[PDB]
Amino acid sequence: DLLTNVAENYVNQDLFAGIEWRIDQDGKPIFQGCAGVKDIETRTFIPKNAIYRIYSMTKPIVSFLAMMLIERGVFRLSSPIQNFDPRFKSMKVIDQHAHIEPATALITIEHLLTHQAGFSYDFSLGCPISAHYRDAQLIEDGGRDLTDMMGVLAELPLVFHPGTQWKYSISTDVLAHIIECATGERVDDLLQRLIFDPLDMQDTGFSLPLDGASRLMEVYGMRGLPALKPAPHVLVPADLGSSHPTDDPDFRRGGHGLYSTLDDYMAFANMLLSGQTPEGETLLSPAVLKLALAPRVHFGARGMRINDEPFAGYSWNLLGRVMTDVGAAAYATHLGEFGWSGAAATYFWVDPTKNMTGCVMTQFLGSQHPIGSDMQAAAMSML
Amino acid sequence: DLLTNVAENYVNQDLFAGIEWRIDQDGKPIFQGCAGVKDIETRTFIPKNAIYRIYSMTKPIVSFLAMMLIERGVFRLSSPIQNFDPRFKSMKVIDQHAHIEPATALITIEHLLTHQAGFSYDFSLGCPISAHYRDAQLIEDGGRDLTDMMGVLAELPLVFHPGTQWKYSISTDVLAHIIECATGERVDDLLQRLIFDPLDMQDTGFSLPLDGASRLMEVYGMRGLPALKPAPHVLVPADLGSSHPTDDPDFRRGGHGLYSTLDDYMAFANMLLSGQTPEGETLLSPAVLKLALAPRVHFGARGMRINDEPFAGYSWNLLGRVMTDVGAAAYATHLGEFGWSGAAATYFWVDPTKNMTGCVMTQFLGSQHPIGSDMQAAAMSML
Amino acid sequence: SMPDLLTNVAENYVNQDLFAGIEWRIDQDGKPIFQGCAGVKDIETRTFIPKNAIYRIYSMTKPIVSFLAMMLIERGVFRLSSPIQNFDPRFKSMKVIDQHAHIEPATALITIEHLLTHQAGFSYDFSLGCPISAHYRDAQLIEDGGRDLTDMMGVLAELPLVFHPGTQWKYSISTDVLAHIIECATGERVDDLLQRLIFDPLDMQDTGFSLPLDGASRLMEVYGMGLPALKPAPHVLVPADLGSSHPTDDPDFRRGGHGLYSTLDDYMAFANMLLSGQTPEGETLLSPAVLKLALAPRVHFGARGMRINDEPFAGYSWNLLGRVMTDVGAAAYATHLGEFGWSGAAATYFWVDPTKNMTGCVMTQFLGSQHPIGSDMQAAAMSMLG
Repeated sequence: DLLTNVAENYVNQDLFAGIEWRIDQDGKPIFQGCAGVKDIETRTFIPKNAIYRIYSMTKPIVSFLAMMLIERGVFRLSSPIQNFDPRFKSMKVIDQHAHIEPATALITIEHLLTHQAGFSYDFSLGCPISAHYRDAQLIEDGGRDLTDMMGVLAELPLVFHPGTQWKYSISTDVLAHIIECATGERVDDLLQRLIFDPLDMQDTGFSLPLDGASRLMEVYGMRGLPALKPAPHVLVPADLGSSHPTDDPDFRRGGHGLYSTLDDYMAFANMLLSGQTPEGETLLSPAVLKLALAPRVHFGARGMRINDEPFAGYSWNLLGRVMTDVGAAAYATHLGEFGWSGAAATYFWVDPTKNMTGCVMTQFLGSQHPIGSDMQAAAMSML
Repeated sequence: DLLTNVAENYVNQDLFAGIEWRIDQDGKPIFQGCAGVKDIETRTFIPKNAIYRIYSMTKPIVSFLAMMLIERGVFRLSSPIQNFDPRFKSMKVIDQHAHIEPATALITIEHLLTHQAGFSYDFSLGCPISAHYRDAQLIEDGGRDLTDMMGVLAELPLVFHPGTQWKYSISTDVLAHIIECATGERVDDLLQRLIFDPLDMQDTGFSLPLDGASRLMEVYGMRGLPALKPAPHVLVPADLGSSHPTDDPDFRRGGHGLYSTLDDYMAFANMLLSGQTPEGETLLSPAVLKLALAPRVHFGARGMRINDEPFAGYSWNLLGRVMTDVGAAAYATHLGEFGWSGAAATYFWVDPTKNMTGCVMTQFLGSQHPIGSDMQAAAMSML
Repeated sequence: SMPDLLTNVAENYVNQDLFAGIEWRIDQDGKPIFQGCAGVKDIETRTFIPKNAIYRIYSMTKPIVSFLAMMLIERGVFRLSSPIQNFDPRFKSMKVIDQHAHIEPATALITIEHLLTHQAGFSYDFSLGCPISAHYRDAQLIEDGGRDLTDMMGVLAELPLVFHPGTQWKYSISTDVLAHIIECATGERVDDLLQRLIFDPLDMQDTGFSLPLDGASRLMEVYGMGLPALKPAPHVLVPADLGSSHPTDDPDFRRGGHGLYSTLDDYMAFANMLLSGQTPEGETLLSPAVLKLALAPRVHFGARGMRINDEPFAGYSWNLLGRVMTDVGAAAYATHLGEFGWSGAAATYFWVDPTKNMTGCVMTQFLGSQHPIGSDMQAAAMSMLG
């Protein structure tokens, strides 16, 4: 049981407080377990249906919603976002030499899904614009309505011309906002109706369930001025400020902010093998699922990198990473394996060749240890 | 019987003293033979279970051990080696113009396995650093403990920045050393427990078996100042100095130094078809075996070259060569054929499309004749 | 009203225990304007610097042998375009080696011009990281000073070059090859040719490959610390061991790139001559046209600039005799456009500055110096001369 050995070693080395995992094949669990505790302060065991802040594992969910709306004719990949919110007309582009000029291409829905729109992120080290994101408190000010956040973002320059480069970004939040503009509905309501309810994901949302406080896992880690070197990997509770409220009824985002559980996320992951619920209700057609999963952004010498961290052998599709060269991969995988991960070290994968899904839930910000990939590798090796 | 014709012609032309070969399919011998003698001085026949110095056929064995340790979570491909031995912190890089500068990337386990770490080799002709390797007697001083050898090597510059180029190298010795650092065990003990014993390779090791002296094949050839032109290919016994002891209990390396037999090496080769022992015990999972065999280093105009000798149509994986273009190949093969070879002209291959393995054992240093490839070609043509 | 910065530099170097003894002279219009000495002959006994003190000038031999070659060109013995294989067939069918162990036939013939410009593809025994210098060291090309020049050349000729002739620049043993080819072309010895054509006309009575008869007591001690070092040895005044590279009394010892003994006074006679091509009495050693041909910038450098063992010569190009300043805005120390000259491994240095009708030479003996005394003294003189 390599999975247990990895998780237990991580717990025993005081690197993670508590870890849960499940690996399914053909929609049924084949490996599963937990190690550690909910919180090191009281050493409470990991609760039944423990709740995690999934951070950027919000992105494949919101991206999937966008694909559903494309299928239903709300907009299309080539739709210019300015057609839905004119605040995104007349974008400018800044460079590392202080040069600003008008954007020479319009931002599209596809650009948002592929992180080729030119947006950045508040915590991006060395970025020509991230200081201005931090000044604006785009991520920090969680209490600010999504619609208002976007108005502030829209006034800032991009860091390249849309379509011309790749940089992991706040574009998924822009996407959630554009979905609201296009549909006349709220993104949280849309997610509930179109994805969560059909998949019985009753613990997933931007606010805690009413009985959720005792189920919320503690979050650790020291990781907004971007650090020049990682903070020591030590288990001290993280201060989230006002970035991530537990009970704000209007809090909603595209790139982060969801609470979920291992069981709920596995329901989502398993659905991505087919585009159907376990009962056989279609959420997304096979054709649009193929469109969403096909490698869409390919990388040069440096490969795919986020804050200079590598994703070896991965390309980008409309939902997240996709393995396109096993001979370049840094850990066990198969061609076509796809998925994503979150800032607090949550990780999942879908491996179509093996009809396999996997998810690892933990809560550590700024991890110096790739727990998610270590667990995927362990699971792959146990097949 | 093309194999016999090739081997007998080589013996009859006074080019090799003695040659043994075996080709298996589905784990059973289909072609096998021997030609010549153990030694030309006494013309003793090749003994039962004759012992050979396999030189760099040590590398796929130690590389396979590394893959096993990766699977078991000891380290990962992306692990910086300086985390295990800080003597490898702050590496420098030298060029052919006498310029030295700090390395701009850390050496990883993957770099060691792929010969992309920037190390060189003592006998490398024209190398900006090989003179310093020879001065340090890195290969020559076999009596020096691996751990101490590494301390001397660590103080020398690399010949390129890690990850940026390929050069066949002493990196497999570094890998054996880093395995020792990571596990707290000796590499020879690890090989014995994890590979040799499960595969019944009882004649393989860094020292001769107690009854091994009469079974050791004589080594010939004139081939440490790198020669500008090959020495004549003549059968004179080779002087190994103190590079390759027969009975030193602490002698252990990663890139050379093993004694083995035809039968033992075929057990290893056959195992590489599946990752299992003949009984069905898993040594390495199918997933990590795939990761290890996938083409990982691709070559430009000159193709893969070692001391300017070509390996036409071959790419490099984590264990050795792998055939990636039959239309570029210089001798009969199939896509995916893989394996390696040693300095005394030992050679093996594994051909997954044909469930085929082959090994040629002989002892000649500095051969002007590609006996290994000639025998592979003969075997391929006999299918 | 400028103070004597030259004496200050030299005295500071001696007082800091960095150099044992230093002499210098700066001339303008062929007459001394600044001169001095600091320190001693040897720190062991603190014997004073003798009058007419003798120095091993190492590669300050190169401009002298190069000048001889230009005289022989003027006189019709050979030309810049002459293939050297026409004079010594051992240099036919050269090969080229690279850093990837690849060897192939040379695709261009080595010419006299290639030897003078270090574009022939030769290297040097002490070249760090060089694809061939290990073979030079194995062959003891520089170390075996007792081997006749002609015989050393036979050994060198069998080794590969490190680039195709004419295609790159690398400072090299090519000046030794030049001295050898001079002997082949003339049927005379290079030491005899230097004596008759240069030394005697310029009254350089103390310059040659062996010590003068009264030379032993006048020889300055050499200080400083095989396998090229990966970092400089500490700069410390310990006497240097020269092995058998630089004999004092071998009658057949002669080279092109090193090996001469000389004095400050003799070297200044040579340097002053380079302002005009004439002796002080007006004998023409080299016509103005061929002198111009010899001094014109001939090799230009890219990014990285001119480098030897990765040490920079900032703003310098190469002409047929040595360095020439081609961009004062790239220069790392005071100079004028067209300033030229060379230096030796024991930290001897000279320059000629046609814009100021100025010449300067610093003589000292330190191998492996970590302090650029020659350039410091040039900069001082430049600052003193308006």
